[PDB]
Amino acid sequence: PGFGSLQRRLLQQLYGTLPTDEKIIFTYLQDCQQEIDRIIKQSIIQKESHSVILVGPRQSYKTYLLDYELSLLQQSYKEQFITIRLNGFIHSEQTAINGIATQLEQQLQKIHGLTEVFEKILLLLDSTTITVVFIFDEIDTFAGPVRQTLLYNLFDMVEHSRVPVCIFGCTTKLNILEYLEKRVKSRFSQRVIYMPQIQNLDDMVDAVRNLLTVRSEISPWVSQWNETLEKELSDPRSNLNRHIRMNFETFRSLPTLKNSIIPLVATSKNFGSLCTAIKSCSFLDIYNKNQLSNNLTGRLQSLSDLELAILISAARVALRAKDGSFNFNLAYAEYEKMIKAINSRIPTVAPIKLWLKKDVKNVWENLVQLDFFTEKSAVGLRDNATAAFYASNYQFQGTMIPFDLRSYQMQIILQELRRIIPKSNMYYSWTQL
Amino acid sequence: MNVTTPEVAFREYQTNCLASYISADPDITPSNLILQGYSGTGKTYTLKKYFNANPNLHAVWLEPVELVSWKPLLQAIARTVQYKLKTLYPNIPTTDYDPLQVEEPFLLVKTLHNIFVQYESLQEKTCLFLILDGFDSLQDLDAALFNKYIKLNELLPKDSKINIKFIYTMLETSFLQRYSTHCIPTVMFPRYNVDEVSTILVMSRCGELMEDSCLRKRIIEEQITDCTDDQFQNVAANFIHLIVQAFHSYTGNDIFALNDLIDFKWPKYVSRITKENIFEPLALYKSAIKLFLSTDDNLSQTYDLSIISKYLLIASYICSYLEPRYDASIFSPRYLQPSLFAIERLLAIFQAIFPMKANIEVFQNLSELHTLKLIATTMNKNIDYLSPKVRWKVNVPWEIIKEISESVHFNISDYF
Amino acid sequence: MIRLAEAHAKMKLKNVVELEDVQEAVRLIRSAIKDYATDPKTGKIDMNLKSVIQRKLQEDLSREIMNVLKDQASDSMSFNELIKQINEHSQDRVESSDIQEALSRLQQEDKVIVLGEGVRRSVR
Amino acid sequence: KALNETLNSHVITFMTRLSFTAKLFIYALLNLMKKNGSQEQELGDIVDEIKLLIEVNGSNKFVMEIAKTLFQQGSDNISEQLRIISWDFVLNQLLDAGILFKQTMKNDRICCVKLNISVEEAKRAMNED
Ligand SMILES: Nc1ncnc2c1ncn2[C@@H]1O[C@H](COP(=O)(O)OP(=O)(O)OP(=O)(O)O)[C@@H](O)[C@H]1O
Ligand SMILES: Nc1ncnc2c1ncn2[C@@H]1O[C@H](COP(=O)(O)OP(=O)(O)OP(=O)(O)O)[C@@H](O)[C@H]1O
Repeated sequence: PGFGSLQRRLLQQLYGTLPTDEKIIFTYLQDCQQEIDRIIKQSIIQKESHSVILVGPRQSYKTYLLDYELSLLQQSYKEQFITIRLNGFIHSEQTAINGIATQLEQQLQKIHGLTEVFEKILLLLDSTTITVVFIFDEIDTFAGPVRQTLLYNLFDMVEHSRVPVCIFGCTTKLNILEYLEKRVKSRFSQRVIYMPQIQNLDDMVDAVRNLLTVRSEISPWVSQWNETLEKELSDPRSNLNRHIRMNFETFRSLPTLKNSIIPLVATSKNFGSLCTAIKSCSFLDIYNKNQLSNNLTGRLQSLSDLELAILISAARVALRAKDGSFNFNLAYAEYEKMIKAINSRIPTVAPIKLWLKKDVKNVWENLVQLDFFTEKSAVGLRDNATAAFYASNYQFQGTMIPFDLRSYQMQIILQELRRIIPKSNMYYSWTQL
Repeated sequence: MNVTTPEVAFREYQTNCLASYISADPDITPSNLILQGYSGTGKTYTLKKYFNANPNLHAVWLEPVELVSWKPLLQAIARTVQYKLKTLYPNIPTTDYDPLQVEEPFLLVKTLHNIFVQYESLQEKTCLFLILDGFDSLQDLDAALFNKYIKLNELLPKDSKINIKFIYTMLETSFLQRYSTHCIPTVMFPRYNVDEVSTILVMSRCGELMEDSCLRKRIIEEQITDCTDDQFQNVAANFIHLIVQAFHSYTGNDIFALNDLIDFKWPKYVSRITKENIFEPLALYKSAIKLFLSTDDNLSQTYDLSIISKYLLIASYICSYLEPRYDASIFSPRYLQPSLFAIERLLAIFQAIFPMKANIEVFQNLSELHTLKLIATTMNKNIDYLSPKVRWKVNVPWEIIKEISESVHFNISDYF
Repeated sequence: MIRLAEAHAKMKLKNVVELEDVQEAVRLIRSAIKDYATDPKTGKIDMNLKSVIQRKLQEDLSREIMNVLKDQASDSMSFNELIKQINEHSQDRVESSDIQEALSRLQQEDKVIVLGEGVRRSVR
Repeated sequence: KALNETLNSHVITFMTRLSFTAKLFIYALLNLMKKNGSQEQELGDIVDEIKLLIEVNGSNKFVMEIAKTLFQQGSDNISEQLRIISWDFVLNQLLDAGILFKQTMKNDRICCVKLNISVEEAKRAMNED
């Protein structure tokens, strides 16, 4: 019964929504964390004006630091900062202004209980007085070839506002200083901060230690949990340590490892079960193979005999072709030819079905949907709504020409088939030309 | 916090994964969750099966399949969330917001914020599992759309007592691989094995077929005396195994096509049932053989055409598959798509092969063929035949041209 | 290959042909045709004949040498003992020069002690 | 100090701090750029060029372990994969950081990939590994 308390405590720490007094800052992040915190405190406590962009890939803990700093400062300066949040994906170049207008009023309501828009905002702040905080995710989206009036005004307000003004930007591009136009680039304070990447296995081991340890006596098994965690992080031959090393070698986004670990803690039913699972550490293999179950090999292992034979025949035509193109007629011709060959190599007796061309249509439809084939020049999923509009307006020839003559290209080359297809398969001998 | 788990067969790992990431406390659930699998994998089945065992979870169901574009998808979220909140907690005084006012995602965020502020008086923080089935099945779709719903709830104030916890279901793998860096919790559905498909069909569609009117007739007609429900179950079960083993290499491993084949062939198989056919299903197989020898998914002298039309369609095929080099020698690439040609070639070849001059009936038959779509043109809208830019091609396969040549006694087989 | 195998032993003036003759004959054919410098899918010649993969191999080899040195219940070991314990224990034997290079790098970083050719000793 | 941070670029150090798979990807792409004299390489080229680079050194013992990591993620229950583990992850991550350029095509083999950064700094980053 009491195991549930610790099991929930572990998950609550894992998701990261801890109280500011209980929250964790990883060691390798602390330098940039203090660099950000100094600017934030200068802008809020000491009424300075600044503009900063944070750099780093997605899931690099970039916004977590800002959230931690604001949650810290809300304890002592609750009445002295206003936060404005804008996201590049949701807010367009039009909807940003309305978002700012609504959020300013929303903050002011709980506080009290564009040539002139920004100036009137400043005048309202002056007449009601508080430091205005701007947070931007996906700066590159705002910094596109579309006119950058929003950031142009925001960075101009830094050294001209009668009210303290601070701007934080978030993006993953490294060429940010070329994304921003020369007009905007000039006005920006250019104190670019690059998030510290994990660069040693010691960094990741310490991050795991910080993340999974329990610092308070929530449960009587907290001492056992911390000790077991440190033991498994200590012995180099631990299964968990091996998996952590593999993660570090493969990809260095820590939240991926966090999300991988979450099911292990969540599924645990008892402390003994938790200890056995974390020692064996076998369920990460199951998770990883399920991550791989809908890959090319996973889809290929599920096909039927006739589907596999038609796939092999299509691959052979693609291989013989100069451009790799093929169609239904050639595929069925090769299927008939290989069935004839297989029958011929079986001696005739003195006194295998070639499926009808109509029945093979269902097999063709199955394979086209499972993405083993693709249309000659299929762009696939378009990038943006305007591209989707122009795509849906147009009528492609490949959708009009008959089912038997649509041109396709192959995704699994015959060599990959020979790697994957078991040799016990009857059609395996045709995986060679 | 603890959530009970239904025993969904062949989805045990995914049921455990949905026991994870889904709980009463919004501090123990993620902002986004994706379940992925191709069609006929059980995701829509399994998700509803899991939610049907834990009513306390407040789930909202929507289907982009019906909602053609993104505007209906946005509006339905607000509408259904508002209605569900009224259904769950009615006593709080609230004011309605029109779901048709949601023209932008920012307006969706605004409306959600306003609604949650109206419920702020709630004692406890609670989850709101908005569910979208087949996100990639949306017909007006683009790559940039999904990020807007990935990074949504962080614009909401975290002080709100109601927290939205999105759940998505997806079909394609090429959609997931554009969003792998986000490390979104993902639960995967692989295609079932044959041993799984057969048992799924036996468990699901057995009793429904077992008591249909068609058997309600035949049981009395054959005056079966010792029949019991177990015999019914076994006789019905044998049908699914026979159809699966007969048409597995044709359908593949899809439940839908097997169900449709069973639906079509079940009355005919029942028709062959006699007094001696039950308790020996081998005889049932040995009498309904022709059901298992053809797919019978077909919807049903195939073309009855005028002689002028027949020779025009012969000449058009000759134009479409003979290289232009040979028109000056023969008369004086089957697997490939047909090449284009001009009417000037068609008229000359037709005049050279018919056993006719330029009376209106020839052109009338040609236009009839175009209206029949036995011959295609290079346009889609505002057909302008007389414009010189239009070109012609054959839309008929060789297997029909051969029969036409036989019916008109022509020898296309010797020109290639 | 077989004719060159007999020709090598004839130079050796030995009554039989053995592994060294065969392996050298195989190598000579490999070197003559210049196989490893030829791309296996285009037949083109690589004009260049330390990669990152080699760097990883030496990193892991040095770390495994450290692990073996600190895991065994002996403060010191010989290079022949190390070869018997690791190199010849599993999989085809690899050339011992790489092990020597790794331990020399560790010694230059003062992670291992090499008091002599016949002995290798743990860290100070 | 202010002048140094204005002039110095984080690209090279970030590349040197990339994971092993990303460095291997960039190394294989540079190798194809040398062997073909081209600016862009299809994933059909790179996916098996990585296999070639693994196989050329395949006579070494730890090449077996690195192959087990790259193609079966070190587990016996996983069969051979046509992509190295996290191929998609690193492929997107290089596109996310602006290092890499990819053209839209729903075919996972004929899709073309091109470096956005300069060649010489990539060579320098590979040299420092
Ligand atoms: N309020 C929060 N509480 C707990 N964890 C959080 C919070 N906000 C973010 N995180 C953590 O942040 C990690 C991902 O990084 P983060 O959210 O800071 O990046 P981001 O802002 O999405 O990045 P980018 O804009 O560069 O794409 C996740 O592992 C998540 O747990
Ligand atoms: N484990 C199972 N046991 C029994 N029946 C199952 C099982 N899994 C799936 N099914 C069957 O699968 C059928 C198809 O529903 P399913 O959930 O598979 O659709 P789907 O893959 O979400 O479809 P779509 O992509 O068209 O929305 C259901 O009618 C259900 O009976």
